[PDB]
Amino acid sequence: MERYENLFAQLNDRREGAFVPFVTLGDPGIEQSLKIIDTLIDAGADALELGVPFSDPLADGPTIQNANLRAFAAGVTPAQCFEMLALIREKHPTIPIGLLMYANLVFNNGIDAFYARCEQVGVDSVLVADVPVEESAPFRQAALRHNIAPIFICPPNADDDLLRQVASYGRGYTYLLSALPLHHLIEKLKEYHAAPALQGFGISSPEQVSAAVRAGAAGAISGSAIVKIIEKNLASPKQMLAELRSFVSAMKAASRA
Amino acid sequence: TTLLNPYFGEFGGMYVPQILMPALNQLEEAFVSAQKDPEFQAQFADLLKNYAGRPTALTKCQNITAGTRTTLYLKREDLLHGGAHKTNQVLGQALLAKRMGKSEIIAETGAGQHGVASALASALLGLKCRIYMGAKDVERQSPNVFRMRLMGAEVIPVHSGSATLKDACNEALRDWSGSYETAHYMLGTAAGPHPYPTIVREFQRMIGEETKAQILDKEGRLPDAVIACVGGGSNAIGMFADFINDTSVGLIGVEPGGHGIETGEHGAPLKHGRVGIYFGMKAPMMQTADGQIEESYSISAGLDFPSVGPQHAYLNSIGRADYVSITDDEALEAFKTLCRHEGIIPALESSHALAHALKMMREQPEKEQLLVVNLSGRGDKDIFTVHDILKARG
Ligand SMILES: [Cl-]
Ligand SMILES: [Cs+]
Repeated sequence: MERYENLFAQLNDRREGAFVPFVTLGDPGIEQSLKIIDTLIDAGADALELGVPFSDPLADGPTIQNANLRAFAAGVTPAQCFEMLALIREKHPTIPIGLLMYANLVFNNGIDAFYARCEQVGVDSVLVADVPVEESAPFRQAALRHNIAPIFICPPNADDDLLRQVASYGRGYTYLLSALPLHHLIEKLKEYHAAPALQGFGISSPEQVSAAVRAGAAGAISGSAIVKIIEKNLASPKQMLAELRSFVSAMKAASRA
Repeated sequence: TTLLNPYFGEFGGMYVPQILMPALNQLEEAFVSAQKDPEFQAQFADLLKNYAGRPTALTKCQNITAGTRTTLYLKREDLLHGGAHKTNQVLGQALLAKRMGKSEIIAETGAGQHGVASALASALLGLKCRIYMGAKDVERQSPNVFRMRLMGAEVIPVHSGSATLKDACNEALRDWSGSYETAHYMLGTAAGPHPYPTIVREFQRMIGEETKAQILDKEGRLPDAVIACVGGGSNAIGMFADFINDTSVGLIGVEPGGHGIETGEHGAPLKHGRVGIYFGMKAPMMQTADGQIEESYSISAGLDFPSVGPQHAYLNSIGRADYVSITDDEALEAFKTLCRHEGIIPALESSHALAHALKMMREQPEKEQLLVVNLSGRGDKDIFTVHDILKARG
């Protein structure tokens, strides 16, 4: 299976960028999260980025910190997340699914065992938030042995030696965070034959999706705007889904350039 | 790519988001050049001597060892400005920050002692200081909050997560990843991502250097063992560092046993935790079977760090240092005993180390042995805690 390659092949023949929502698994409950994900796909998400609740997400802002607490309140554990992932993949065979992990959950029961379980449940890519490229060797080697794409963040303060490593070590897509001009970052990444770059910094409005695609990125990740719709609408679950549906379909229409 | 080894055996590393790696590389480079700079060394030594009060005394206990063959010395970091050993390294990190051209300081605190140390160093050296504190720790340590505010520091509470020290450790890092061009992150113990375990050790190592010279002067020999409590590891590695090659000297670190290991309410990750990856390092930690990070428990707030410095885990694994635990009750008894027999009020943290020394002496009272305990702070800050426990008991 190479869902990312297929996805990007189809998107390019129809002059589209990818829209990718992020959502924490089990927020605000297991059954409602499964509803949220089926709503996001139905409204036009091209791929999914899914977080596993972790006690100490030092790379995340407050919207995501609260998403994790909501999921912990619901009793969500890693094992339940992996149960949820199998259901999602059974319902949606072609959508790429990427996990956003913290290293301790990957390390806990064995690095290889973790990526073996991802390949069993049909995950396509894993980003480990607190593993820089300099420490990544055991993680990406385990990922590649189990046919999992290892994803790396290219930050705004990236120098050239980082660009060269990200381009060589990453697969699936390159996670782009926004001193260096943006369109030449996409340029250097295409120079170095990096996996297609998705822009993931502060993507809140249809105009930002359009800007990313026109700037050269293959698409955009909305890393927290979706969790905010969940937060605002916690009391009315049916308004939560309708607001998610309208937002996602707006954001995805924006990707058709 | 780094100038120094970020690992001690299998422990350590730099497990941070990519965005923070340049901040860490800049810090390691500045540290390496500062260590080769005689003028940095002279400024640091000047502040330690003329502002903090170094060298601290090495007191021989007169009464406490009566009727045994143990000779006990206390390294008196309780006499340091601030009343705890933390002052040594915050002065060095603050000089480092100035060396890098930084003008702001970020720090995390739980019990409040590192926050106070950070704030006093920042006021002295003209740095703007912001301190993150878990809101549970804020309410419970409002003396230390007032202290930080008196010294011009901006205190910021954290309700995220469990609102304790570990959740303070996260929001400081988030702040820094955006501000590191102008701000320095003054981490409070010998843990975290490289280069902090190395830096904090080197800015605490005068404890063992002084202790070695002082004990050779007074007893003409090296001690049989040096004993220190282990919260994150800075006071212990500061005492241990200069003795590591003197292989005849036992190195004994004391983790808080809390209510007892078998209760699960302790703070002893090194011997009773499990290796994991958190706070930028690979190290033993308090964690659930699912890999979530738990809190330590100890009656001493200052031993509340749920992991341990990676050099200690390395030292344990190769058998150079030995680690033991001491329960709340054992530390409380050692607290009372030092007050009544020596007229010194020790910190409840340091009482754990003293409690192990008293156990060594009492269990084998005819064994001839020369022991040094790192008295890492004074206990004025603990008298209310000790008082409430003793009334609740009788
Ligand atoms: Cl003196
Ligand atoms: Cs500890």
